[PDB]
This record gives sequence, C-alpha cells and structure tokens, in this order.
Amino acid sequence: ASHIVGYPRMGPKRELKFALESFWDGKSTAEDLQKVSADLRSSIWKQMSAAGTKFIPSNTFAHYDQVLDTTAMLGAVPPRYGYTGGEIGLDVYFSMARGNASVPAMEMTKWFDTNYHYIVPELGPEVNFSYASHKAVNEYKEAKALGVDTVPVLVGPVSYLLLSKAAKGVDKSFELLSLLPKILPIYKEVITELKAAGATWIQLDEPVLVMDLEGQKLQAFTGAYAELESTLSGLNVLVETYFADIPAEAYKTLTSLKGVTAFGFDLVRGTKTLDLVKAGFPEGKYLFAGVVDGRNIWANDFAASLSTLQALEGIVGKDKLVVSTSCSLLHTAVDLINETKLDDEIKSWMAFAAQKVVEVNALAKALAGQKDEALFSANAAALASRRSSPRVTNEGVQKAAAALKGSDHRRATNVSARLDAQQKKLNLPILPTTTIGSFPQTVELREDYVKAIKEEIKKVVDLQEELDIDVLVHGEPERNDMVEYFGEQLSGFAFTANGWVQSYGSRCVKPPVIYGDVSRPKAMTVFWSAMAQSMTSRPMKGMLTGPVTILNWSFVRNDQPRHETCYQIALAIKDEVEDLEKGGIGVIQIDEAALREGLPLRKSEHAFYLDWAVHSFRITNCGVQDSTQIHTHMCYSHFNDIIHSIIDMDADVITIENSRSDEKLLSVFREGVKYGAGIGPGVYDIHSPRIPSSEEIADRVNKMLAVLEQNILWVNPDCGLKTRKYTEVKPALKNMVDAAKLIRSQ
Ligand SMILES: CN1c2c(nc(N)[nH]c2=O)NC[C@@H]1CNc1ccc(C(=O)N[C@@H](CCC(=O)O)C(=O)O)cc1
Ligand code: MET
Ligand SMILES: [Zn+2]
Ligand SMILES: [Zn+2]
Repeated sequence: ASHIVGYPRMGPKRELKFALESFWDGKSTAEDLQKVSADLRSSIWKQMSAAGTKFIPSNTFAHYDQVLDTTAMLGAVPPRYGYTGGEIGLDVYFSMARGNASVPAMEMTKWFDTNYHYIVPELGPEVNFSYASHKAVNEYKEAKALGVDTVPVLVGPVSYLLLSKAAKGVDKSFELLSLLPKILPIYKEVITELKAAGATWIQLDEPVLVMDLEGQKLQAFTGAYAELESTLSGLNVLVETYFADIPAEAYKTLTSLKGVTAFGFDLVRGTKTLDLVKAGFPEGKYLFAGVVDGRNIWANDFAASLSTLQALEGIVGKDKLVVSTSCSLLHTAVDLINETKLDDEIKSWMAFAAQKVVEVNALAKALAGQKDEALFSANAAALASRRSSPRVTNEGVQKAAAALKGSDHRRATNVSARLDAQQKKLNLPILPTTTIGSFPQTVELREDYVKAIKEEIKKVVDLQEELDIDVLVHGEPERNDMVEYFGEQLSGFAFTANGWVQSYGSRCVKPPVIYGDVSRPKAMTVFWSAMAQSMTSRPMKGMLTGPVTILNWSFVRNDQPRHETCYQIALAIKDEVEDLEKGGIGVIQIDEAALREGLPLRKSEHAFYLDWAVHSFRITNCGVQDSTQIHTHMCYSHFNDIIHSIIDMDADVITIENSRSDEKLLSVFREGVKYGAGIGPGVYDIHSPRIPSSEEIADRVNKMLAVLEQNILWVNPDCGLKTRKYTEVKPALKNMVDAAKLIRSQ
C-alpha cells in the first residue's frame, strides 16, 4: 500500500504560524487557536486520504514540537514551572516551549542532521511521570470521526530518553536510560486507549537506531520492546528510522524486537541498509520503503524508484512491501502549487510535500498493476529536460575539473610569517577591536543607492567616533539574508515564493534552490565594500559568506555529491575575494556560520566531510596576497571535536563565540595544537538586550590573555548586531573599546 511517515504542520500559507503568534500576543483566544488547528489537521488528513494513501499519520501535528509533545504525554514538566498534575494544557505547554515573564523556556537543540530544532527534555531521578496529555488518542478519534482512520505516531520510549538530558543537579553518574521503568507504564496506558479507540496500526519513531550505538544501549531497546509486547498485542506495530542507514548490530536488534511487525527504512539517505536486508530479513514482516525524499525539493525518479521497489518485492512482495517517504515531510515545503513565479520548466523538476504524497501513491499503484501511464510520462519528460538542459550542466564543470590540483593551501608564507607583511600593510595596536558584520536595522524600504549609502556612513562615522574600533564594517544594510543576497547573484540558483520549512516554534526558513552549476557572473560585493573604504582612514573588511554555509542552508541538487557542488560555489566566491582585493580591500571576512551543519550522522563519515568542507574554504582565498588579511567567523563555542579542521582552514584571524563559556576551554588552541594565528572569542553576547559593563569585558579579556597568547588576541562581539537595538549596541561596544585601551595601558 502507501504510507507517509509525517507531515508539515504550519499550513500551505503558514496559517499555524500566525495563529500561534496571534494567540501569544493576545490578539486572539485559545479557542481561536484550536479552530485553526483542527481545520489544518482535517484538510491534511482528507488530503492524504483522497490521494489513496493507505497509512495516514496521526499525531504528527504539533503546536511547537513533537518531542515537547511526548514530554507533555509523560507529565515530565520541569520543577520551575510549578506544575501540579492533571491534563496539561496550552499554558504549561508554551510555558515549557517559550517560557514566561519569570521562568525561562526549555533548551532547544538540532534534530539529528536536519535544519529542525526540538526541545530537549530535562530528566532526573526526581521527576514524577504520568499520563498528562491525551493528544494522541484525541487526534485518532478526531480523524476517526471525520471518516479517515489513522496510524498514531509516537516518539519511541528509548529514543526519547536518548534524546533527553539530565536536569540541573542530577549527578554525573546518572544514566538516563534508567528511567525506562518509569515511562513504559505510560506508553502502555496510551497504547491501550488507542486500541480501545479502534486503532489497528501504530507507529513508533526510533530514529536513534541510525546513530552509532554501543551494545549496552542497543540492548535497552530489546528490553523495552519485550516489556511492551503484551500491550502491543493484536496491533500492527511499525518502528521507524530515518536520516541514515542502520548499523549492522543495530539492524540485528531492530529486526528482532518483540511486538514489532513492520520496519521503516530511509532509502534515500540510508540505502546502505539494503545490503543488510538482502543478507536477511524477518519472515512475514512488512517493509516500509522510504524512497520518496522527504528532505528535499526535487521530483522523484519514478523509474528508478520502481526498479528498487520491485527488487524489494522480490525479498517479500507478499503484500508486505509498503511504499513510503524517507522521512517526515516536516522537513520539506508544503505545496508546489503555490509557486506562481518559477518557470514551468524548473517547477517540473520539483515536488513539495503535497506532491510527494501523490508520488508515493502513484508508485504504489504501479506495483499493484495500475501504473498511471500519463504520470510516469511527464516524470520521465521532466527528468529528461533536467538532464539535458544547459541551465544545469555548464563549463564551470571544467573549471572544477582543474581544482583537483592536489590541495589549495594558501601561498606557503606560513600564516605566522604572513601576519608580518600584513601588520606592515596595516599596523594596529595589540588586542585590536572590531565587529562581526552587521548592525541594527531601522525603517526599511523595498535613488536607491543614496539611501543605502546614508545608512553606511552612519555605521562608519559611528565606528570611527565609537571610541575607536581599529577594524570597521559597512553594516550589511543592503543585505536581507546572508545566504540569499549572494545566491541571487549566482548562476545555479533559483528562489521560491512560498517554500517555507519549519525551523522551530513559529519560525520558518525559505531555503534558496541550487538547481545547476553555480558561477559568479559579475562583481557582487565590490561596489559597496569599495565605497565604504574611503569614508574612513581605517581598515574596511569586505564581507562574504563561505561556500559551506551557502550549501547547507539551501535545497541542494540531488544529482551530484554535495562537495562537488560546494567546490563550484567556492570557485565563484574565490573571484569576489580576488576582486575585493583588486578593489583595495586589504582585510576580508568570510563567515562559515553553518560549517558543522552538514556533519554526517555516521561518525566514521566525519573525516571526509570536514575535509572537502575545509578545502572549499581555502579554494576561496588560496590565491590572495600575503599582505591581504583573511578573517573567518563561525557560530560555535565547542571545538574539542573539530579543532584540527579550524586549523586546517588556515585563516589569518578567526572569530567564534564563547562569551558565556570558560576562557579556559580556549586551551584547546594550545596544548598539542600550537595554533598561533589571529583569533578572538566573544566578549559581548549579542543575544541579550542587556549591557555588559566595561569591567566585565576587560575581565574576560585578561582571562583569555592568560590562556590564549596576547600576541594575537582580538576583541569582538559574539556575532552580528542585526537582532540587537542601537540603544543596546551603542554603550556595550564603547565598553569593549575602553576595556581594551585599559588592558592596553598595561
Ligand atoms: C540562522 N539559522 C537558520 C537555520 N536554518 C537555516 N536554513 N538557515 C538559517 O538562517 N539554521 C540554524 C540557525 C538558527 N535558527 C534560526 C532559524 C530560523 C530563524 C528565522 O527565520 N527567524 C525569523 C522568522 C522569519 C519568518 O519565519 O518569517 C525571526 O524573525 O525570528 C532564525 C534563526
Ligand atoms: C550569523 S553569521 C554573521 C553574519 C553577518 N556577518 C552578521 O554580522 O550578521
Ligand atoms: Zn556568529
Ligand atoms: Zn589536517
């Protein structure tokens, strides 16, 4: 039959986004929220229903996050919220999700290797779980009433624990998995009610099984799914996994869990699991083949998918094979029908959530012997035009066929013996100041030059008189998005009108689309950077976004290796770096904000990624002068597991986070490393609307001079000042300059 592991919950036009925000502001009531919610759910169900989908998910909808949903189900609310028990409602839920005017919200971290963020449970031996949320069964009955029977989706009990973190105080020796006995009882109460409602299929999301798990942890699954067996009685139980392939030992455990009757596999991002399947698969167990990519935006290759699904019918096919999505469509845009600008030709190469629900069903029909010939013909035709179109393949493809000149290390002249020709061209006071890139925004309007110029002389005239700040920036007023600004000026790019994807809470992102070979046709920055470096007698740093970040924060073409596309981007950026130079920009900053985002989930796959990722960065400025100073920025504070890559980037000066970590951890830049090269961690946390007295900064500064050598230590914020308000940046930066002049007096 057909199946969808999950679905977006924001609405075709982000209906839930505004309803949530409206409710939070007070411009609407709880009931107004629930109306919008129940409506969205109804249309989603009916929609998949009409498409011919056999297994339609229940409980995929969430007001904020699916893990927070399970936290409510288990009555695991942290103490600070003063929860007293009973069915949890909107108040306590959003209290945890976004906090209130006295208690902080719960932490949010990245969900696997996706651009999505979940709310991490705070567990310990002191929490008293309980069945405090009937969302699951409620939705099942709700959909039942509408006439569409669903498959309830719950985050597996053991993955849930593995995704959690001990709350404050919970000693070091505590082992999270020691709570299984406390939460299993509740999973049973839920499963039981689900059966009573008439549910005959259930879905348990256990994605952690695709991680690198030790044997003691894998066993925890076994014990759990044996402890649950009697309750799963008379119920088809499907255990899902996605984002990667399942390790061999993991595959053994998984395929022999009690009560489980079906297995979901990601066969787009974890096809490696196929070999384990051929070697051996259980008896009459169902296999849910996730061949329709639920992580990207491209139209499926019905032809290839078919060949695959058919081979799998070989391994079973006894009506045990179920066509499915590689993962929740939560990770892709809602409907391609709302793309009115993109040209027909390009759109025919794409497919969003709603289109993917259909693909899954066409593929299912084809295996049933009812291949909709008209569907596969348009597909093949769209695939043909994509593989033929000269909008895709290009001679940039040869320029790249040359970048195989071994490495692309920057012209020897060792960084340390290069910082000399630079301080020669520049000359600056030890412990220099500077910012990371942008400044607060004002009025904003969509000639045009003169208006932008004003906003810059403001940021320039300010920096100068702003005590000092040895190295200035233009503020990036002419840039709305750090990734889009550039993509709008590259060849392999395309931009969507409504392709939103949920990032966390009510916040979404609309990723650019890299459809073909990228190349920078004309000068991008240059103009603005050159103009800004003349309103002052101080160094103006050019601003660019590294090729790794641009790649990660876009929907990348699924027809060639990521890196291959990454190197093309690197080649294009490489020009701007060389034109910013010919323009008179002696200091150039290149930020790699999402450097760690493309990190494979398989630990043994890290090496290869960090390599081509770092290489791509070097290709960017390998052909720059020795007097030209390159700066890199990365939004991180933990590098114990990636330091060598930061060093292999070979940057004259780098700026990361810190500002709320030990300046002691900076000794990972010394012992057994001997970095020696420009570096400067954050002294001003730009995520807080509060000021940090010139004393606090002048202090953190000395603390670093203790560890990180003083000979090459810089003083900068924590990041840009775009989200900050000029009334908060004004004084905070002043102090940073003083705190430097101060320690400079030494
Ligand atoms: C910079 N980040 C961001 C993300 N995901 C992507 N693809 N790209 C990004 O810019 N990766 C992680 C990181 C932090 N997360 C985020 C995610 C979304 C928003 C965001 O778009 N915020 C807007 C809402 C815009 C809208 O939905 O209309 C805001 O004003 O809060 C900010 C930071
Ligand atoms: C989040 S990476 C920094 C981007 C840009 N340089 C800024 O300062 O906002
Ligand atoms: Zn940053
Ligand atoms: Zn190395």
